[PDB]
Amino acid sequence: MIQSQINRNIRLDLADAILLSKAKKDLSFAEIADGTGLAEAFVTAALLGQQALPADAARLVGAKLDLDEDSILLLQMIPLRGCIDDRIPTDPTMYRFYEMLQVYGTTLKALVHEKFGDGIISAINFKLDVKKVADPEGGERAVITLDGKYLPTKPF
Amino acid sequence: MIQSQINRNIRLDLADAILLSKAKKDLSFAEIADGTGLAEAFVTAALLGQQALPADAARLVGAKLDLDEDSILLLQMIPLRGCIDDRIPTDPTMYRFYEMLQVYGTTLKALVHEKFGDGIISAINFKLDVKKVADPEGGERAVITLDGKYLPTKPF
Amino acid sequence: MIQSQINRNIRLDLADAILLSKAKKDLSFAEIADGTGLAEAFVTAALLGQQALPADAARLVGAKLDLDEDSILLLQMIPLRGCIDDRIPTDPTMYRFYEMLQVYGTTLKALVHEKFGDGIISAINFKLDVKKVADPEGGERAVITLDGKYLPTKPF
Amino acid sequence: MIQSQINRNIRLDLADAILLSKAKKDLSFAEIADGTGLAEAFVTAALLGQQALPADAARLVGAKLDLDEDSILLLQMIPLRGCIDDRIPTDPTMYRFYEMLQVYGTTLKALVHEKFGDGIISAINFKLDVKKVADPEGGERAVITLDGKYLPTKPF
Amino acid sequence: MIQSQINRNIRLDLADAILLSKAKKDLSFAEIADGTGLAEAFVTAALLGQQALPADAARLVGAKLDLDEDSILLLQMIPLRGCIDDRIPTDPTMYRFYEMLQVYGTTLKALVHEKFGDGIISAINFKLDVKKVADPEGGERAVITLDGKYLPTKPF
Amino acid sequence: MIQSQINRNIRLDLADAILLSKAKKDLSFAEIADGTGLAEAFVTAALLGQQALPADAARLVGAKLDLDEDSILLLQMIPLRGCIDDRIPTDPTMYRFYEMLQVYGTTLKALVHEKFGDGIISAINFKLDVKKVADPEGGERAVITLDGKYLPTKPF
Amino acid sequence: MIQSQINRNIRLDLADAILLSKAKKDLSFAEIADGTGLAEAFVTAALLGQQALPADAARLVGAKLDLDEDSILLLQMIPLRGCIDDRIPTDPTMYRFYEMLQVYGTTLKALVHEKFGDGIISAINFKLDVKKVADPEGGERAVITLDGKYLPTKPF
Amino acid sequence: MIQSQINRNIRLDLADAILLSKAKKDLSFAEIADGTGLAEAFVTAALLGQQALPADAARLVGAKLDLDEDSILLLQMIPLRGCIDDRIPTDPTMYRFYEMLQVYGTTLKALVHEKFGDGIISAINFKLDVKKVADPEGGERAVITLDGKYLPTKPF
Amino acid sequence: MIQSQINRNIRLDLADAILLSKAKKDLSFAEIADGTGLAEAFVTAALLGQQALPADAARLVGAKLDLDEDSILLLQMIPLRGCIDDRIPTDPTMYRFYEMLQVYGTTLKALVHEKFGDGIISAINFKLDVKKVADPEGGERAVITLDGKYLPTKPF
Amino acid sequence: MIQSQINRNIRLDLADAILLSKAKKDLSFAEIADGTGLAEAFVTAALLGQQALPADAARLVGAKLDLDEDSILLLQMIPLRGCIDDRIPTDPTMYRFYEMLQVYGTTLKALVHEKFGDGIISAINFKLDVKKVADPEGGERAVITLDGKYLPTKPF
Repeated sequence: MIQSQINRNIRLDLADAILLSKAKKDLSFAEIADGTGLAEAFVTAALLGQQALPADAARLVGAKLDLDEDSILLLQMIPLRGCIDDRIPTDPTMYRFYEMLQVYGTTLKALVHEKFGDGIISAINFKLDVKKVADPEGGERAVITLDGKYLPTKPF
Repeated sequence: MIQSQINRNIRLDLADAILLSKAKKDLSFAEIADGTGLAEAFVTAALLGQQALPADAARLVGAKLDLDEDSILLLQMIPLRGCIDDRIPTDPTMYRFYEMLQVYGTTLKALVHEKFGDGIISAINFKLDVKKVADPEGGERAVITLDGKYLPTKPF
Repeated sequence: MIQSQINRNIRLDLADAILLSKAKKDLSFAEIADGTGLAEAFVTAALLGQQALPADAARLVGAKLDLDEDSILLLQMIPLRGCIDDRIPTDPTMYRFYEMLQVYGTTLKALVHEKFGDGIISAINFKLDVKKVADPEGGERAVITLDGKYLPTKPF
Repeated sequence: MIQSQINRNIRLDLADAILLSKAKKDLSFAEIADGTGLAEAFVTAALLGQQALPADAARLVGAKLDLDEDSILLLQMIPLRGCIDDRIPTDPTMYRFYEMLQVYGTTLKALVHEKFGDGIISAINFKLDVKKVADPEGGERAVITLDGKYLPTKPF
Repeated sequence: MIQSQINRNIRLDLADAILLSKAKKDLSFAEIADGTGLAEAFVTAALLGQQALPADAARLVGAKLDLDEDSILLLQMIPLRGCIDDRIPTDPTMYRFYEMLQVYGTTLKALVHEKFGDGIISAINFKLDVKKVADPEGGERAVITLDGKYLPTKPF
Repeated sequence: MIQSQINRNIRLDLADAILLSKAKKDLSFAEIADGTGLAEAFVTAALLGQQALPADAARLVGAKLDLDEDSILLLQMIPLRGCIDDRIPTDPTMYRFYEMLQVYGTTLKALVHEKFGDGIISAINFKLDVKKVADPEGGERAVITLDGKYLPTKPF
Repeated sequence: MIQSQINRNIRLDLADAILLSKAKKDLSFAEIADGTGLAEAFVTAALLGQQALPADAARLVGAKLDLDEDSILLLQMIPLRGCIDDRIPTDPTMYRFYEMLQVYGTTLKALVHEKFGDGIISAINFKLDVKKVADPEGGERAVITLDGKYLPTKPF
Repeated sequence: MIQSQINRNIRLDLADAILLSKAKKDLSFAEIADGTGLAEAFVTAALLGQQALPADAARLVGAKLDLDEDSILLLQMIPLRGCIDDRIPTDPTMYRFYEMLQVYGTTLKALVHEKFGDGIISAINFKLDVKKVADPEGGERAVITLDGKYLPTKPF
Repeated sequence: MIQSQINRNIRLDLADAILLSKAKKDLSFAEIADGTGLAEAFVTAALLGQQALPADAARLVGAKLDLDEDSILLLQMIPLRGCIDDRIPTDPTMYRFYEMLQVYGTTLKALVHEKFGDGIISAINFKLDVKKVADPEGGERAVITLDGKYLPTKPF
Repeated sequence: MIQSQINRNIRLDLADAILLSKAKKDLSFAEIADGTGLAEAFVTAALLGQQALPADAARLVGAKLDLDEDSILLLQMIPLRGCIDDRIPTDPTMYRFYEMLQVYGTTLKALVHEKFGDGIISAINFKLDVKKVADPEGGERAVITLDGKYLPTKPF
């Protein structure tokens, strides 16, 4: 895939159409990703404009959601990524993950440098997963796993 | 503990002094937290101004770092939280975690509502930890676990 | 119960259409919410794009307002919340509530930590109501009640 | 009082000194306000730079906190109000009150105009209080009451 | 009037249409307001989306401007106020009034507190007028009178 | 006067010192200005860093406030004007004047062009004053007069 | 002319249409302005939404550009001025003029106060022009002349 | 000269000290620049932190202003340029030059492309001059000349 | 070419259409530029709204992408340049180039002044190239060459 | 190295002191880096607070610049990176590199995806250098080479 986007609004408009079709058909993201061979977080992100689907997966989810051919092609385009409207989310569900950075951002930096050295934990060589578990004191919890390659910053 | 701060600069200035002392003694955050019964991420966050230490822990880490009595008291105050200088990090290590929100923020929202319902994953009823693991293709990875309670949004 | 939105403009455009229909029909928010079993602040918030209506309530208000089927479905979707155009309200009525935060925000923090401890008052496990009362000096007052669960912040 | 301030940093620096003295003396805001005849929310706000104390209350809390005469005078000055560092709070405790505005701001506007008419609920002819109540399902809740006069916008 | 708007663009789009019709008919704001019983500044502000007209005045000016019935209804709705595109005006005529705040804003505060006390001068219980007068040195001057109620801030 | 400033903090720090001296001496702005031959709004603005005092007036107010020689010189310097900390006021008293621009800014533009023509009302060839008047319905009002030269915009 | 605009988008949309017509007809700004009796900088600014044309000139340029009747009228309205999309230009050609302000803005202030006194150089009693001259060292230079009246700031 | 700065506050603090010395000595910028062989706008800009002086000129203005050795050296360093506190000036005198860009920025672009072609007018190969002249209508005007090299943009 | 744009959205909308046609036709940017005699970076920038194509190249790429006559004309107009949506990129691929400025921006300034003197490296007299090279440790690297003329800042 | 910083001002204050000593000693960055075995861009960046020096190079440059022991230790700490004061540079020399991104950022994205695929060019596994060459048309040019590892974005 050598084709890429420069205006996020094209794929975000498509995302809105996908969400409408998905709601009318009573489909879940887990159902849509099933059979693609790809993780639900990756497929969902592609539907929402933040990843590119391989052609086979694009045709499959296109069949499930009754998408037209321009849409199936758009899902294969490399996106102009960035899902937040204006830098800081307003939505409470999204905001909690930003607050996590406001409270723990320097702790994550400190502990990364302590355990790995100078450098970064990759957001590119990167997997994420959302797992629902029981809360042992009542209710439910989400265990969200961020799994990224350590890339060292070395002198030259 | 009923005492709280309203100006983050007081505790962040203390954090800079702590970091200098820690560098001069060749201490790690794992060693500073050792013997507190508290997770390294929680003790580190407190040192960096983002949590309150119980009195027993504030005296333990305060002895290790050779802190004066006013500083050991400050560490026990409830902070004015927010570690990012101006909303979006400039530091590459910190920025990568913001970038995962730009790429996956709407996917996190979508999968939380799918698995749990309307509501949020808490940043308060919340734990995190950082683990180093080997990458089978060579090198190292960080597995960062965000573990938060689901709190529902219900009609009233 | 698992479908959600990522672009607030869809539900906010629907809100504008609802307000036009509401004005044409000379309806109040109290009357629209009547018979839903739900509080007027919750139903109003849903009409304005900030909550999800259960199906029976969506169908009832949809009948009152002569909404089409796509609109009745939209009202049941979990919203991308955030009603303020650009972070700070321009509208005087809305701005006074922001001004209360500018004057009393640190006092609210200080008194919450004094009476409850470290942690937050929830905006999720949360009820709001607006009541009109007599001003004992002449005129009228609004008594606005913010009723939120205390969630503690404890070491881990 | 005809004297007023134009730079919030003077009173906010004083607030930081007050908070340290209060912490060293193991004092609550409730007992600092005790004996003033003034509500805890009002006295607390004055300490934090957001209200002016009358001279008798300023002398009383100044004695409790071992404040010098310049500081006791400063507490009587009419402040340059605004407690939020940079428009949107970073602190989770403070942020939840901003989030209430992002979710319910337009509902508050709508219900105010429905019950009272065109105009505003005053942030000046205004008082607030924080009460702790038991949650029947377990835990505690804060009932925060915002009590403001309705001021109409009338044609002229 | 109990109906209100939440999206300023509806009434501001109407204002643009009003302005085009007004220019085609070679009408002034003084003549549009003539016969309404209302001050030109109030009627003008309503046309520009910043006030609500009573039903009688709405039908009068709507006849003068050939507005459709939806538009005459819209002029009666309580607006989402805020006429500045993005917080600070770009237009020189409007900017000069902002500049008077940058130069005299703290003087206005100081003199209000000196003559009246703690509190505010209202923007709600408030009237505005613009008068043209001859300058004795040649040319003309605008005398703009801001007439607002004093609302005191007192302890509670 | 040919000397001018480029960093507003110098004169604003002096204003803070002036305000403390003024409070300790129980002085009003009206009595500080008495004997200068200059309007209270102009002298007050100069003390607050927004105008330059003529030498005789600078020496008179410097004697009343017991200012040092460098301070009396600074008051004569042409300032780097701009009294608002960060573009929009946080203080309620100051904010109300910004709110009058948000509500009436386009009405002021429209009526200026109607009565005078294209161009501006000057903030430079400009006088302002604040008058206290009784409200016939009870209480007090501020009548604030903005008196500016019309400067026309003509083709070239 | 007593008619004015409040939303720059109306005239800026017209400017885009004018520029398309101008491109299709292979016209220059110099020849559009020829026959108007007005300077090319003034007519060009009017086409671009930043000045109002007299009726005769609006009819003339409207004939050259094949403009409809509403467009010819809009060109005669007093604009809502402000040509920069979002405060600071992105375009390199426009940005250089902003950079001259970042480098020389305080020098312009200093030299204006030195030569003239307290006050401003007008942007209203103002004209500019652009001239091409040969660079003796090779190539070409632009000599851009800004010509504004000095307006003094005097005590009152 | 190969030494350069990265933090504008160092040279801007020096500028404030220069301004104080200049005021105490009753010197003008034209007087200070006399004998340097350099234009008053260039020398003034250097004093204000926006240009670097050659060694001989730095020593000369240092004598005139009684500057210490570190200050004379600082004036020779290549600056971190940018004189505006926060992107848009608040000061009326400097704001007018920004307004000149808001009104004429797109006209300057259009006329530069018409007279020269694609490319820019330089802010680097660039001279600035401020001239006081008589206003034939009465009073005084500033003729400010911006003289920049045209640099073309051509395909490669 | 003397025609220029002032609204970037027109050429950016054209870019979106070009990218769709390119994707449907399975074309690369290298293929589109082949035969123009122009560098792939220059032609690609023109397609994306950031350069102007000569007429011959516009017709050639227009035939390849099946563009209408209005589009082929638009590609020849001088653009309103600026490809970033809102100042800082959200897309990871473009963000990395912004991060190189956050890490090395002051080093680039320092080394430019050391090697060349006071002045700039041009973004106008400027060439850009992207090359793929093998990494001898495995994988691939991009070597991106920025080639700009040094323009000196000299006294005048 | 496991010690890291959280407040950039510490290392940036050290950078200012380094620059003063460097200027007093008439040192260049090339000769400060001589004998460290490290590229001049890397050593310069460390001095300016954006990289960490190994112990040997820290002692070696610290001797050349006559740094105390706390400073030599600081240079070895992992920095809080980010050299731009407020997101967009004001300085012309650094602004040009930002402008390169405003003109070519989307072209860099497009060509990276075409030559490499989905993913990024690393700013971490990354080196840069600045070379001075002759301009064959006359003058001098900078050739700035950005050399970064391609990191692919792959489905998971």
